[PDB]
Amino acid sequence: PGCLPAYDALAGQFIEASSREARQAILKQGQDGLSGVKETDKKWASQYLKIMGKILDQGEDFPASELARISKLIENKMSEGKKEELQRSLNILTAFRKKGAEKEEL
Repeated sequence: PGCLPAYDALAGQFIEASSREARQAILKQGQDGLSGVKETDKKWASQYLKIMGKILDQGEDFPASELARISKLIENKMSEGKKEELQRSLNILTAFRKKGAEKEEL
């Protein structure tokens, strides 16, 4: 598993922004930054941006719920092939946790 430090930076800038317009601007930067993202890396960059689109309205509550979902799936009877995807999901979702906030077991 891994992450996109480029979009982790954007995630920070996004979720910590009290301005909806500022949030959208940060998302756009990621959307435009795709021009410098590898075809493999785009598989994660897409997730970052989609999550941002939801957080815009829902706040950090959204990825927080998703983290709970992914965590449960890991404990659940999933096939090995899915374990990598679940771990990757946690990293991307975690990036959208408000700075300084308590981190839950994943």
